Amino acid sequence: MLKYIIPTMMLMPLTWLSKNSMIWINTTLHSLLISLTSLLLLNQFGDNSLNFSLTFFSDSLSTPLLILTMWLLPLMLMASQHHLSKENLARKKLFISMLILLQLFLIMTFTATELIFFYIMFEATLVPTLIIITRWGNQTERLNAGLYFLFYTLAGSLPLLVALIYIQNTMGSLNFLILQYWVQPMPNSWSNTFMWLACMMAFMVKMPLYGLHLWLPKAHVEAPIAGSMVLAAILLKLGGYGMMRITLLLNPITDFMAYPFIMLSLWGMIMTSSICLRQTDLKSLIAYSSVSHMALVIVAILIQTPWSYMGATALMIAHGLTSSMLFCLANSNYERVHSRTMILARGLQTLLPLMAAWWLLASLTNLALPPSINLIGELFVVMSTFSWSNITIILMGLNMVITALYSLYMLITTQRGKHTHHINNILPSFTRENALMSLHMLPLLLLSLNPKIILGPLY
Amino acid sequence: SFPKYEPSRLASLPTTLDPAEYDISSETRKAQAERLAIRSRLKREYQLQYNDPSRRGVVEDPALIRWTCARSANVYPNFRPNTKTSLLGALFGIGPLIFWYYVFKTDRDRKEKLIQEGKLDRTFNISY
Amino acid sequence: AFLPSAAYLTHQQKVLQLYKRALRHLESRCVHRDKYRYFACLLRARFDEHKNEKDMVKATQLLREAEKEFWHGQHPQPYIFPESPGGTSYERYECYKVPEWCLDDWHPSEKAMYPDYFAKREQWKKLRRESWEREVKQLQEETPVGGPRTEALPPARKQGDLPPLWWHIVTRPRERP
Amino acid sequence: SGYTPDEKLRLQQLRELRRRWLKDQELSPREPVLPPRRHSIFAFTHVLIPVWIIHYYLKYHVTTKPYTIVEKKPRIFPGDTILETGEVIPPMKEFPDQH
Amino acid sequence: DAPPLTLEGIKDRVLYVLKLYDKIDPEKLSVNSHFMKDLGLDSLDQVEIIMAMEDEFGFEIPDIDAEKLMCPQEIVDYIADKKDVYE
Amino acid sequence: ITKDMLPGPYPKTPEERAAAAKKYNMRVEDYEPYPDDGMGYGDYPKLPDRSQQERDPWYDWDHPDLRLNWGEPMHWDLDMYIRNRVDTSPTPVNWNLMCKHLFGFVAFMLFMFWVGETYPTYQPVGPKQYPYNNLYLERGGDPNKEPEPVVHYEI
Amino acid sequence: AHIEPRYRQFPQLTRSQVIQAEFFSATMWFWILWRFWHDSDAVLGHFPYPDPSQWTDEELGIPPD
Amino acid sequence: SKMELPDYKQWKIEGTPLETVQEKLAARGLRDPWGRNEAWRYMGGFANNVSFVGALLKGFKWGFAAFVVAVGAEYYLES
Amino acid sequence: GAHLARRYLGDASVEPEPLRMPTFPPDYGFPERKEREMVATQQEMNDAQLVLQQRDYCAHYLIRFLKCKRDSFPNFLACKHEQHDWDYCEHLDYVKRMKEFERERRLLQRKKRREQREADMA
Ligand SMILES: *C(=O)CCCCCCCCCCCCC
Repeated sequence: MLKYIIPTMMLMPLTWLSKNSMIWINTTLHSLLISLTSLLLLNQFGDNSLNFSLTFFSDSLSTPLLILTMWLLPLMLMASQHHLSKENLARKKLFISMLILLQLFLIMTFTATELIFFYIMFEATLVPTLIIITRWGNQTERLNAGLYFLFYTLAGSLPLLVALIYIQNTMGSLNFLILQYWVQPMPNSWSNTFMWLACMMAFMVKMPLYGLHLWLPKAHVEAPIAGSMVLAAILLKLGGYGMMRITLLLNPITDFMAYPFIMLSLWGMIMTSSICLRQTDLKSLIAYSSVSHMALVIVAILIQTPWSYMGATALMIAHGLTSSMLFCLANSNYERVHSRTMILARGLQTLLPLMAAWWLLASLTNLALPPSINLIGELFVVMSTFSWSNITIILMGLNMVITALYSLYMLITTQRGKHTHHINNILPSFTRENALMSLHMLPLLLLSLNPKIILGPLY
Repeated sequence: SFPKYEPSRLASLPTTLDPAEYDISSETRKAQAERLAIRSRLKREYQLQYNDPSRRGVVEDPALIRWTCARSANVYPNFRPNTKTSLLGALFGIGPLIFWYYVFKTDRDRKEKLIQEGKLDRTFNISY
Repeated sequence: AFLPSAAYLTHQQKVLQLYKRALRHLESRCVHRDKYRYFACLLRARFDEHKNEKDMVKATQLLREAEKEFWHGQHPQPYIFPESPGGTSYERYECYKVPEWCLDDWHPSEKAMYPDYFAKREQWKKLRRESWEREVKQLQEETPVGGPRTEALPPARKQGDLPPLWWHIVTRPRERP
Repeated sequence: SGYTPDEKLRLQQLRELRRRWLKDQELSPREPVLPPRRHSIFAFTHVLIPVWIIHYYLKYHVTTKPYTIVEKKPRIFPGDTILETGEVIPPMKEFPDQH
Repeated sequence: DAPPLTLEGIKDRVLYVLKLYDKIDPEKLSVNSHFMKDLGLDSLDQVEIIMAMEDEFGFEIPDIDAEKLMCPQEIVDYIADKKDVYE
Repeated sequence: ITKDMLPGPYPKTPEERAAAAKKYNMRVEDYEPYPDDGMGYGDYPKLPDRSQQERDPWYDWDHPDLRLNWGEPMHWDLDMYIRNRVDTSPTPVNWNLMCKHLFGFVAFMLFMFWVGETYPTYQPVGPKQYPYNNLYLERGGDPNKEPEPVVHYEI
Repeated sequence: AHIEPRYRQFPQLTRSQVIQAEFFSATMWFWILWRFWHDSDAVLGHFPYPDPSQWTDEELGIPPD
Repeated sequence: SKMELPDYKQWKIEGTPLETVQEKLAARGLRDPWGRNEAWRYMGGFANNVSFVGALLKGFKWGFAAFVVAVGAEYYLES
Repeated sequence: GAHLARRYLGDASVEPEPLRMPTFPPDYGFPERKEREMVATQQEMNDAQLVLQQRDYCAHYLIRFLKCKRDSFPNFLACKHEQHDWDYCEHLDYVKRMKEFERERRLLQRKKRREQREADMA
């Protein structure tokens, strides 16, 4: 994995030794070249994972997340070069360096064969995200959003480290390749109960879980566009990856332990969809939809069946792409009308036809229209949770209706009806914005042709 | 004689059947007078700010910003924990969670108990 | 009691609106023209019987009982004109009513396809921007203390000037764009 | 009540301006000044070429793989003759006629 | 479909509908003839005239605009403004 | 915008009530805030709770799509009472009579369906007779187990 | 060329559509009459219905005692 | 563009049920001033509409003739 | 249709039920009854791909009709005579079923008369 870390670190001498106004072009070009070279991680075998050295290894689970991250960085640079045109050159270089550092920590998180190294990078992703949210946001509440985002996550992750250190004093090693062969059954006791809680609550917090999700509507709607992309599409998958790595050591105590969290997520999807039915803000609507989808992924991981794991990783990739597209749509509308109210700018189909087409396509992929990978993941999770119990399908099925009750609603209030009369600064769609939405959507529509590369490490 | 209309929550009383509309007292006429005055002043301000040729942007409505701020950021400072709010929160937060936990635990226990004795039909169920 | 120019509905307007609604619902009740004409003459007799009633509270009670009578026997699905609100064709063409200011955002390559129209548009914009301050000074010197009382706008009382706030009403999109 | 004279004058002037604006919406005969720039084509480029393409695809790439195109067997009636090996299916038993 | 309407056509149609009314004798009315004073009509007759024009032209006139229409020239101008004639 | 135009706590003194009524651009006598039961509403007014379909459609509204003016105070549930959503128009028939009629109709036809299921209708024929022991081999039966001989006789 | 609209009189008709409408109505009635003449069994009844009470006792195997 | 209108004087209610309405009102005691406006629907080419049974039997004559001709033709060819 | 009124509004102990027939033995009252004969062979019925409900006691007429329909393409109205033969055969089968129903009803009535006579003598 040294062939991907070194160009990412060399991106900083590229962005600091560049010209007065050539930073965006050079960074976008070289990050797109890194994204092109990222496809060499598809050397996967049916039995063996790809092991590079004693520190870095790549299974079939970390590979789609790595490709998504290195694909997301140029899109991020394209998205965050319109509201920073008035910024200082040094501050612009600092923002680009923050994005590069965050991407470096993200691609070093997924390949870590040691759980301590994985945890270290998993908390090292906090500092650039917090700095971006608290510095380059727009509202006042970002300062409050800098606290709820931080002290939630550490409150889940500081006990967990202790539990990880306990494994270092118990099994003798924390290497994931070793622990696949030296694993032991976990007997039912209060000590193993609290060790399960310590090892899981960090990933329930960072996913998030219903009840612990309070930081996500606050850290999504004050953050800038790049921060919204990094929270929605990547940083919510660290919890899922950590769950999938750590569920191996927590057997067979998980069978009777996962019940309250399964009930919490199965009711939280309905609660967050109902909240989406009455939200007055576009950004908060997208945040609560993200909460609902990640609660679904939590259920899929907790029931731990192969179909559930496949649906979980497919849902993770599909939700990341769809939420990134929806956040970029919301950012374009916010840049055009200078407000976040849903009811303010109506009837935009009569003014922007192509943006209306992009809105319709994104809302189509949000409610999991087949044969998109959203439907693939959600369908497989539904099959697995029907195998788990025969009643949960009801708690799935009703949720589906509410999804189709808000996404199209998020379309209609923003696209259809009579246009407002007192708004006359509606510019035509720029080429950069349309390029951004096409680069967001065309991989998502192309992945329906060959979904076997995003179906987890047990395909 | 004729069946009188019963007002409902989702079926309001007709405007032409309202007895209070037919009052021709002085106070109702005065109230309509300053209601029309307030509406006319607001409309005049809006259409003066709206027909400006130099303006190219959004005519900001303080009512919309007021409503959006009251809906989201002004809920907790106006909240006091009392009997009604605690009862509603206990009924709506942990009620359905307990109900669904009991339902799913009972169903899973029955299914597992059927599985151990071999009564459950699993002749072809090999994908899980 | 919601009017653009007035603050209330008088007795005469209430009687006239009740008569119009009753005649429309009666036309909806009987399909054919001759039966509708017969019963419309009957209703005209019923309204003309109590025309010269100088007792005001008796007129009010007659209005209340006539409104109850109309509410008792109105059609469940009355006839609605297609362009009337609640009709089949109501607000259908609002998806084609593009506002005029979008023409300000057109590219110069596609602005050269209609030269004379855009020349006339530039003349219209010059007229509006040269009459705006005159009409806003007319408005600010005619509105009484404490704001306007009604929503009625004053006309153009001078020679050469335009009525105030004339742009968005004159340049509205047509009903069939 | 009828038309108040002040708003009657306003309506008259507004109508005159609206009529002038509607008159200005017409086009000159020059506008729009545009920038300067086989009977069986549909039976060939829309039927014959896709038929060739997918007949090649079915003959040499679908039927190559096993169990892709599976067909219901043809119906065999008494009195018929098999083309594959020439066997004749014997006719049925003599009917106990009723009419 | 939907043939265009001119001011001459609208004035001819409103004069036709008013001429087919038995309360108005055809030899006295003019296009600028008031209903209440020049012709001696009634408010109910004004409502009947308004709904007759509504049924003739196939579109509904609101009551707040119907109460201020009292002369055929006003009706012609109102229908002309609503239908956007003379373009 | 400024600080003393945003909503605040529940008004208690009449001067605070008058200031809140002036802030919300209506009369003091028509300014009725939500009751201070601790539900979080604050000083937001309690509008008469009717849908936007009941508004005048012929009025020159500032927002004719939603039938709302500029600067007028919005309902707390304005996103519920839009024309795309729940309507509270006055029905020609009372609500209780409609509900009772619909429930009686559904219940009566369900009861009569159950009664007709109890007593079905048919035609005066016997069971259909199929050859070869009721087609034992054709019903997927195993050829090793010889079926019980079922013989049908001519009538 | 086209049909000019008329005011409160009968509309101008085309001979071709009148001929086509009469031809299609005549074809419908001819088809109905022809099928009723030839088939005639799908309406009135394909087969006679015997009376169940008319069957004799000895052909039903009723033992007389 | 120029639509000429027919004469207003021909629209009389004679031969129409509007005179039946007029007789009923005159027996009761009132007037019907709008008969001449609606007189155009009951006179001219819109008068004497067919009944329902005559509507269902549209084109029955030619169809019966064609059926008789075809039956005779098939009787000739069957011999 | 009168049998529904005789069974529901009358007495159900005499009217036979369609769910289970016959209750009387087939050799009771019938001296040396004869069984129905199958003409179509099981193999011929098998390779003709007949529907299982279509495999009644005279499916040979159906086989002949299907062969004629297949061999007279595209004249779809050529040989309706085979269809008429098949319809006549299934009508005869329905007549046989009606005869069986009437036999069961008459035997049930006879049994009721027998027990009524036993009640009379005792
Ligand atoms: C014998 O009377 C029973 C017939 C079948 C059950 C009743 C069917 C009723 C509907 C069909 C006949 C309608 C006659 C007008």
